[PDB]
Amino acid sequence: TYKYVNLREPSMDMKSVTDRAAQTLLWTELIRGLGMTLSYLFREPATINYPFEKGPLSPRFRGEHALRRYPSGEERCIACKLCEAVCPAQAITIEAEPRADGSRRTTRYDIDMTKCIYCGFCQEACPVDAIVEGPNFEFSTETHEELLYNKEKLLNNGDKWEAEIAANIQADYLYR
Amino acid sequence: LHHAVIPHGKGGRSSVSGIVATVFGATGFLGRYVVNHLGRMGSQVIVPHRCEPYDTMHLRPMGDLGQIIFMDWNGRDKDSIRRAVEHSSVVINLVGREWETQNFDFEDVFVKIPQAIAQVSKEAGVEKFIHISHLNADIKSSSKYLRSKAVGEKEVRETFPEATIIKPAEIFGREDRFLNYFANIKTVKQPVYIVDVTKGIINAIKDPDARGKTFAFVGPSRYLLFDLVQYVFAVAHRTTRDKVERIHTTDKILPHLPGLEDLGVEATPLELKAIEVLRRHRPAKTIP
Amino acid sequence: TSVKPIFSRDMNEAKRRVRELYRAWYREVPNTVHLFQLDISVKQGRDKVREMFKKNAHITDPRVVDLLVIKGKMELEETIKVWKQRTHVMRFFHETEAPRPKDFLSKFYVGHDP
Amino acid sequence: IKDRVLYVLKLYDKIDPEKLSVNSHFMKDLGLDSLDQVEIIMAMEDEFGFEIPDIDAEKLMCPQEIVDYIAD
Amino acid sequence: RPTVRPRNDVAHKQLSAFGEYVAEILPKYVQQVQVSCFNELEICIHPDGVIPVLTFLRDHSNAQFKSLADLTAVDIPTRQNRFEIVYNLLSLRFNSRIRVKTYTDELTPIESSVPVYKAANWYEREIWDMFGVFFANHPDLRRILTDYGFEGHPFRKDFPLSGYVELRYDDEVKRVVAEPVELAQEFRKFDLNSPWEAFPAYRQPP
Amino acid sequence: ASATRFIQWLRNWASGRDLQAKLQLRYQEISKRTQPPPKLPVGPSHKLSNNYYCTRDGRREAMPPSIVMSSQKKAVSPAPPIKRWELSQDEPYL
Amino acid sequence: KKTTGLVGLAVCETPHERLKILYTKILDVLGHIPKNAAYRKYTEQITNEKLSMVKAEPDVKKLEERLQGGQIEEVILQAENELSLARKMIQWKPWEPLVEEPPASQWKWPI
Amino acid sequence: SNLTLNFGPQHPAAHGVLRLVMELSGEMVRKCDPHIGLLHRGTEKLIEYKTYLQALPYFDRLDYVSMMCNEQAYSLAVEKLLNIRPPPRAQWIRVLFGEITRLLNHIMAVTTHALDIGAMTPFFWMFEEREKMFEFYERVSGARMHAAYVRPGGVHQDLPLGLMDDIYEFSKNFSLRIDELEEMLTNNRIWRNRTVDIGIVTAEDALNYGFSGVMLRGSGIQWDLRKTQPYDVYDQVEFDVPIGSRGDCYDRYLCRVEEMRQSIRIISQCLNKMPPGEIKVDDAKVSPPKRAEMKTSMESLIHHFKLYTEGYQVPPGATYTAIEAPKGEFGVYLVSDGSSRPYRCKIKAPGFAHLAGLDKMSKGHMLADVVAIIGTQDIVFGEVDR
Amino acid sequence: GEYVVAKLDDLINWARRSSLWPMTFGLACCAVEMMHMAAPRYDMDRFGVVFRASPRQSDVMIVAGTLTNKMAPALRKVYDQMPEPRYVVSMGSCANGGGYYHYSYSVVRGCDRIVPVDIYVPGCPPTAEALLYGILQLQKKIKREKRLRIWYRR
Ligand SMILES: NC(=O)C1=CN([C@@H]2O[C@H](COP(=O)(O)OP(=O)(O)OC[C@H]3O[C@@H](n4cnc5c(N)ncnc54)[C@H](OP(=O)(O)O)[C@@H]3O)[C@@H](O)[C@H]2O)C=CC1
Ligand code: SF4
Ligand code: SF4
Ligand code: SF4
Repeated sequence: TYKYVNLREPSMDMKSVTDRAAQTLLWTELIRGLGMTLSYLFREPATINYPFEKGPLSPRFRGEHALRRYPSGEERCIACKLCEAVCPAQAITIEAEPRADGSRRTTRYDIDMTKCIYCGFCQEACPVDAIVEGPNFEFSTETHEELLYNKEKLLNNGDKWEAEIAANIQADYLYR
Repeated sequence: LHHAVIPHGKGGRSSVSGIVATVFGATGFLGRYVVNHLGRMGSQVIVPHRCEPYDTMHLRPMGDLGQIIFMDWNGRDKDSIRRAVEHSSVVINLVGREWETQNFDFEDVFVKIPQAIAQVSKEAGVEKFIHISHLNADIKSSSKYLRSKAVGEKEVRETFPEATIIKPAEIFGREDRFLNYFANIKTVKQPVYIVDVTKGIINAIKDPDARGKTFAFVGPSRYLLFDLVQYVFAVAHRTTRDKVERIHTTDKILPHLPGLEDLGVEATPLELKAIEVLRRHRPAKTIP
Repeated sequence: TSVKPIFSRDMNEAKRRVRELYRAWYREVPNTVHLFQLDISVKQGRDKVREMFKKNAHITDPRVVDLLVIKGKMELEETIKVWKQRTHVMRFFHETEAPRPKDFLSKFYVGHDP
Repeated sequence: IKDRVLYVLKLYDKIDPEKLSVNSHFMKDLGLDSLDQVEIIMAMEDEFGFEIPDIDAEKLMCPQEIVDYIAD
Repeated sequence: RPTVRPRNDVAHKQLSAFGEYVAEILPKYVQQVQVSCFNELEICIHPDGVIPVLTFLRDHSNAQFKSLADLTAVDIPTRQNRFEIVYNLLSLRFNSRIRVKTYTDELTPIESSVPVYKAANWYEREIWDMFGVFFANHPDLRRILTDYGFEGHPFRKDFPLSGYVELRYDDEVKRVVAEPVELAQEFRKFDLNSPWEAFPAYRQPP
Repeated sequence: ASATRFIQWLRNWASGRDLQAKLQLRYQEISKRTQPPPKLPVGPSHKLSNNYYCTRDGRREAMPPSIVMSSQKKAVSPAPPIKRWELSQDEPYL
Repeated sequence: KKTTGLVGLAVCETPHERLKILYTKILDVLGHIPKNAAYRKYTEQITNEKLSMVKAEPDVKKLEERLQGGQIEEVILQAENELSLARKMIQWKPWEPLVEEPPASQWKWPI
Repeated sequence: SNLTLNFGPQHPAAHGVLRLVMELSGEMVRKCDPHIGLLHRGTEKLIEYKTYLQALPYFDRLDYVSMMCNEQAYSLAVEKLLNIRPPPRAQWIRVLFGEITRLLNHIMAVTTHALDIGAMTPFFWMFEEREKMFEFYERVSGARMHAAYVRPGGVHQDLPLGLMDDIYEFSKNFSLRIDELEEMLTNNRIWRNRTVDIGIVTAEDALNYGFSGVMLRGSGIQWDLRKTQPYDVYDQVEFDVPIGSRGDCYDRYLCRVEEMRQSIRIISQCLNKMPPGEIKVDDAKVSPPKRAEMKTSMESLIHHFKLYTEGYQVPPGATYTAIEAPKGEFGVYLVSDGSSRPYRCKIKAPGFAHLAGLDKMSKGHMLADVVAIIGTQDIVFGEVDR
Repeated sequence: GEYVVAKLDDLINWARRSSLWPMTFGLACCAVEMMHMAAPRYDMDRFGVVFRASPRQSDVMIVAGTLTNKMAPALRKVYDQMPEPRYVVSMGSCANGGGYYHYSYSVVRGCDRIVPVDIYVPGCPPTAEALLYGILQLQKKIKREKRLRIWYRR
């Protein structure tokens, strides 16, 4: 099924011809356009007062990465490298060895935040909710080097944001 | 060699040259070429600067991520000097000024500051020290600049006996105060190209023979000053009392000192690079 | 050993195109130095043209020669029409590349590469 | 002609006046290469202000042959 | 069956019949005709047949493939003719798609199909740029995607992913320069293939 | 929402519409930002019997292409001619 | 008809006459092709089928429905295309045997 | 005289950068030679080093105004090679967000076309609507643009509770926003002077030059892949295909505005016909299992482990799959060699053939018209250069 | 003396961070989020960041998208023609360091190989709000400048 967007015959009766001459000489359709912009002048603007007001986001939002812990304080990550395998940008670098207590834990966990595409595949792949993308999006820096996160930075991000991260996961985990 | 400073790679931006250099005076004419050459081969460069960080931005792209480190420093604060050189294997002093100021005179920049850098570098265990003096340094010069260059040249050798002192003639290049100086306005000059001076400095770092030596970096040809100024005006298609005195000092001939040739550098003729410098402002017979 | 030709049916026909392309490049160099305000001389530019031609002097396949001329003409068109910029022209000279060691001892000192 | 031709050929850097004979072969005697020959002919097209097609230029292997060609 | 893609035997039969039709009319050029299990018809032809076959498919009243959807190449280094040229055509009259494939190597040119489809102009420039296949009688053949002066043909299987050179700005020469590529982090090659066969239906004879 | 009645009339007259009925700014008609938890359904393969994977294995039902002709009567078209489209009855002409 | 609806495709005043001439020319051109060539057998069959409809139906709307090739001016355009192809086929001679076999593994996928 | 157009306008513009080398005689344009590749990023080569899942985000970044539509095209191609079928609810979600994406694209196409011609104000009004649609993207995927939401097998997650109500509230008011846009442009004599009889292309030429989408329908060709070669559940929704009569910029503008109205009409049916059920194919050798299953069942954990490391293997074969993307026919020629990584992935960008026709369409026009013709083609150089 | 230089620095710093005219290099998808920062919800004009700015009238360059090798010389040229003071904001992973295309043969691995960068805005793309946070961060960087303080002590 189709329709014509511009297949109309203008009437050639005198009344219709004089309607078009009036539009040509008196700029009626231009005046109409001025009416529309005038009405907007008197509308409330859509602008918000950033940084005092913020754009709305959802629990699923993919922001700055963080490494999480169990309630006891033990790290969740057990160096399985599923996140490193799936990462589409090869942004993750991991090394691991047996910890002094025998645990399977990483000795390196780097995310090059300038390689990362913020896709969230790592947190999908993680089997123990260890690597997540947090809600923070205001972490721009003055140097490139500050965006090459190592494990200490990511663990500090986890300890910094866990209060929000845990609530957001509580809100969305039944959709996963 | 500490394992972290063993050279690796192919000599490129991401390579490791094994050089950890603190470059005082890096934000100037000579410093931007020295830092660039160090960064080209993956050296760690410490850049202590007195100026606003905005004025150091041209140095940022010269090294791979993390290879250029900036620090604040004060000429008269030795603790700031120590922090900058503490981890370096070579210290390069390019500090200088072609005029005097209310806060810093020629004795400050060419004697007190170089001596302080050399002393703290020795106390910090720095292995190599590169100091830029001047070909026409002399304690009998009509120029206070060249007088101070001589006194500071002596104090650096006393403080850091293994220092490599380099004595260039007036340097010409895109950002010089030589060819640009003439294009903006008896004596014999032997000007030397900026890239040749830079290459010689880089080679003095890699060359164990250069330790304890004094070099004289001069161009290939000697020009009567009048012929040089006429040549500049032709190519261009066209100050202080001290600066005039320096410009009219004839370039000393010191055949006993080693030169660029001893460091493997081929002096660039002025005629080859004159257009490069002076193109934005739009052949002199030599003295055999 | 029966193949579809590109342009030239034998080496003699192919060498005619090579000489015609060399003529065009040879005459273009002075204009290129002026248009791009290059710091190199015309002799340096013409020496570069000769070096690039010489490196392929050992070819004996007329089809390979045709492709080399096809590519050489494309490169010339980029230069004449000023689709290239100054950086593209100067990429033939590798000015910022430090000379790489040639003899066995020099290579041995600097790394493991042959 | 002949004076003009030799003037260019003497002015050619790779050629020395000593071995430059009017009958010398650009290849065997003067040691030039095929691209040197093309360079020489381009100088002739400049001295006399006319074009020499590659089919003609590929036989002018001595200065005298150039003299003869220019005359025709 | 909810998870399995349903078959369409009617279209498989129609495309098979039209495949024989084309083979009967162009025996000089057609080497193979196949219909995939998801109902796509491919005509494999000798490279000499590009213009006759494409012209026939465009202009024949039972074909009318007036629209060239896509023209691309595939590099298979193990083949004597490593390059496979693929034409994806569309017929609005018969609401159908056909695929025409031929082959070439590094030194053998292919006839330009610009006379049949004006759409082919840039597609062939891209194939020349990315694979180095030369198209004879092309009005304006030159690179289209790569940088000026770029050497090599990046979509060839033997061209490295990161190339051979990389750019940066150099203050000394005051311009962007090109230098041999060095990576702070080498791309990490992964061996993913399971050592166990997945699809018996495609097993090749020993 | 908080425009004075006079301003509402002015911008309604100037635009020629009843803007107040379709404001571009969202107020309380939108969904709450805290929702009750979901309870999502499971697919048709969630069964305890009569669910052998070999009966629902789409990947293994794919076959190599049928070879119609290899170099190893009525004419036909690739499909029946497409049927002429019908004019919209919802609104044929804009 | 005021317009065909397709930009650049002019209306034809005499479509029945135009098609009769074009289909007759196509049959004439096909006569120079070998009798056994599949192109001639098939093209003649469909051309004769359409030529008969043109003769049977004097109503353009009812003829358009019978042919199923869009507007009548689209049928005329397609007839001109077929005639152009028929002339080219005579020089290509695609009814000849396969020019050359591909290398042994040319069309083998996967490798 | 020879002239080069600037890379981009002096206000924010998101189409990419173009080097247009033109030959002029007086006011008239005699030759147009677009020089592209300024956003060539070797996407097609990079995909060969990725698993099928890892390559999916690359399609968000092709026509990066039509993200989920590009995802749909790639997903359909892999589903065809896999011989599997996404569940009905996922198909409805894909059509729903496909049409929301069409609205996103047509706002950008129409309003930046106007903005470059000098009509700045509509861009601001309609980008507030785009901002609200970005919120729908973010609520289903967590990203405003590059959602990576539509995947082979279905979609990544089910709609959150309350989302469909919000999509209804948005859709309820959108036609009024279109009307305000038409008030500014449709009857404006300056707008008509800039677009009417500009860049005319005949139906015959449009086909031979490889055009698609509105570039065909503006010339009267009755073609739309959603109608003729339907995919997902497009055969289950009612809508009209707008058709032009003059084949010029003005008719193509009218076609895009009317397509936005039809997209609202389709969205309305999607909101009412959304079925229940799972949102990705219930085959754990293709689609990963639910997280609760992965943490409880041995089989689920293995399949989760393997799908996120090796990825699923795709049977060997080649497909050309195309959709009616907002900019035209968007297709992928995808070659599988039997492994978990594609052997070759050629991307057919509708803007590639459209831009190749710029020289043809600009003949006999003035310099200022070249801007209008580029706008009417709706060119994004992510898909042109790839 | 020091008091007068301190306040003059405050005045000129205030003027410059209050009148930031950006040149946007809309290279790829990041430019779309840049347009949304100009759109009504965020209205960067309300901070004094004008919508339309000519490269020769610009104070900040925003690199919004992937930088290819083919494009790198042209970007450097525009930067070189910018009158000072000039700042560069790198927006998004591609501009920051190559991003998804880091290992491509045709892509510059970060625009900071071509120009000095003042602010790096992370994300793929960064949200319009994240970009606005970066611009506000550049403003506070300008606020900390002490140009006259340094000059006085020379
Ligand atoms: N250029 C020539 O022709 C010759 C130069 N030389 C020597 O080379 C060296 C550098 O040459 P050039 O680079 O041209 O000199 P510049 O003036 O170009 O650079 C001077 C450097 O010294 C720093 N500096 C100056 N005064 C002070 C100070 N009081 N406290 C701290 N740092 C200071 C400057 O930092 P800021 O930017 O903060 O001022 C700048 O980095 C000097 O020692 C000079 O004497 C020798 C012979 C010839
Ligand atoms: S968000 Fe995506 S690109 Fe970034 S680290 Fe995780 S998997 Fe890699
Ligand atoms: S973060 Fe998760 S997926 Fe990555 S290595 Fe640790 S446990 Fe494995
Ligand atoms: S960083 Fe992401 S959004 Fe920005 S240009 Fe690159 S791929 Fe596009």
